[PDB]
Amino acid sequence: AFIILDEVIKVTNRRVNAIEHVIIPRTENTIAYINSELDELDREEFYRLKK
Amino acid sequence: NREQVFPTRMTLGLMKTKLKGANQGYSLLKRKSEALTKRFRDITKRIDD
Amino acid sequence: LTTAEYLAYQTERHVLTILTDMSSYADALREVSAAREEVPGRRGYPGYMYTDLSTIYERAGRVEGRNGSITQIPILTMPNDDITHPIPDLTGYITEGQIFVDRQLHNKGIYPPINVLPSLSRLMKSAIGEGMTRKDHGDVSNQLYAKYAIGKDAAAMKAVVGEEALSIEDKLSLEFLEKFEKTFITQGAYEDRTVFESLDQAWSLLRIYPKEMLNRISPKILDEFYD
Amino acid sequence: PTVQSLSERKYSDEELRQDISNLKEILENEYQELTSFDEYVAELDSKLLCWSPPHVDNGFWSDNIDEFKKDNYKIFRQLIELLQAKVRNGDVNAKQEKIIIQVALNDITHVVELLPESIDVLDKTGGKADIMELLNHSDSRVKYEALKATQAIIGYT
Amino acid sequence: AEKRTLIAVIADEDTTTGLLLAGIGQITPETQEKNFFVYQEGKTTKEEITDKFNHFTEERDDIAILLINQHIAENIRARVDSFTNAFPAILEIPSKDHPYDPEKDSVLKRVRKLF
Repeated sequence: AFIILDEVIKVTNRRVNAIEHVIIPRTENTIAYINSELDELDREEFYRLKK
Repeated sequence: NREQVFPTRMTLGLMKTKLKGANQGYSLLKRKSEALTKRFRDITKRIDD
Repeated sequence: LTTAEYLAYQTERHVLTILTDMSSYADALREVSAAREEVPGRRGYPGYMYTDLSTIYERAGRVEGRNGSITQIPILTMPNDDITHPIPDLTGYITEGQIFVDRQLHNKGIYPPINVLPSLSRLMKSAIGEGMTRKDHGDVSNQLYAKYAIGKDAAAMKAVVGEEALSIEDKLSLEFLEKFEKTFITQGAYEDRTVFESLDQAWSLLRIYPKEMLNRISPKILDEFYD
Repeated sequence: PTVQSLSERKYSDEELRQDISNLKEILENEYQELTSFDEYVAELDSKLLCWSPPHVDNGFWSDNIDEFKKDNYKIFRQLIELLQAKVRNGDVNAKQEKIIIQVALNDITHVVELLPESIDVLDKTGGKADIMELLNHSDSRVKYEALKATQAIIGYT
Repeated sequence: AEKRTLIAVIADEDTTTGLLLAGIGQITPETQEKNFFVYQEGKTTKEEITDKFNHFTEERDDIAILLINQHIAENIRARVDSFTNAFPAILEIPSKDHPYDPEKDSVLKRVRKLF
């Protein structure tokens, strides 16, 4: 049970490795690019409205 | 990183919620790793003993 | 606003201002701004909205040489349950502190759903203490808030490893959170309880934990309050 | 002693014996609280101890001395269950837990000192090993109480 | 795991006799196979030891614990270290004329590292 407790602990650590610089950064980049695309589209529409 | 060309605004909410939630899940997995490490340590000293 | 202004500078009396459904007043201000047939700004709102709110929330304050003071506490609905809303973003940097509403606490069949995390006031420094409110106010407020927060952290941790792994501060925060949520949070529909009732109920509910279980308490306070 | 001997005695009538057990229980109900031994029972059940002269006062120790072991040292088992549970799991020494486990160490120490037959359990409950493992702690007070209990197990060999 | 209720043993004469005396030994009547085998350092070949190890560890779904003499375990320390599965649990124990070396136990060695 100790051995398995180590292996599973490693699994948890692996998740921590994926939830650190991987998932978090991916979500950050996705949110940023989506924010830029949406704000730019709104800027274009606002330009059409201004015209 | 990962970029999606076509986005609405709801997708931003789903990604943001999934991000915060995966963050909380990361915290849970971290504390769980701490406790499991302590337990496995005690079980290790007990194993040598 | 002029009505509150007349009872302060002239009539010289204590006044309190309350605005309801500021979101409808924002949409109304949107139609009124569109009445000038101007191209609207981001998300259909005037760019002068900062000044529009700046001529509104600036009607509150204390006047030098005048006994009568006017205080204002507006209310606004955040769009689509989002804090990114132009209304929330406008009143955010302008007004001092913000009182939010937790949709979880309202949908759980409980009393007033103000999230303890989000609840804050900038004048809280001048509204408490001996001679103002009570000497048991600030410290016990921070202690109860910390109890609710750590109680939530323990709520998530116990939702992970179970209740068999509950630690000292963890279980203490569990009881403190359950209590603060089902009691401290519970006020009433028309019910108004005195500040003394608040300090007493606070010390009594926080009494569930030991004397050393609260690191948010001062020694002088603990010796002159707990009884 | 009269209620104890009468409860240990026999009776032909059902009403006499039933009223005997009821009266003995009624006496033992408020007799245990004088000197409240139930006061510590609340701390054990709530698993939270404090600063009180419960194990410090010899009189209080003599009052609950007879209630220390009922069935297979039930009260003693309930006494060691808290420290053992504060050992195998959790076992984070800061503030509360430390002074509580230390108080439990001194109390269980006064108990083993009082009850010579209370040693046989500590070895089979894993309490000898947890007490010996309590020799090295973060706090000098916890280590002092734990070393006191170590010398206590060392008191009779 | 749930099927694992029997104990297999590979150890010297004294150990085998003691363990079998305790009542841990069992012979499957249908398969005519046994859960105990007396071992000799000089006579038993390494290939048979590795064979028995692999068979008891992977070929059987009913093995819960495998007992092994330290002296015997040293001969197949490679295969022992190679075993990383939680089941069967690995416990190195001493034998006659061969006291228990902590560092000799492959699993316990693994645990020792990173301590």
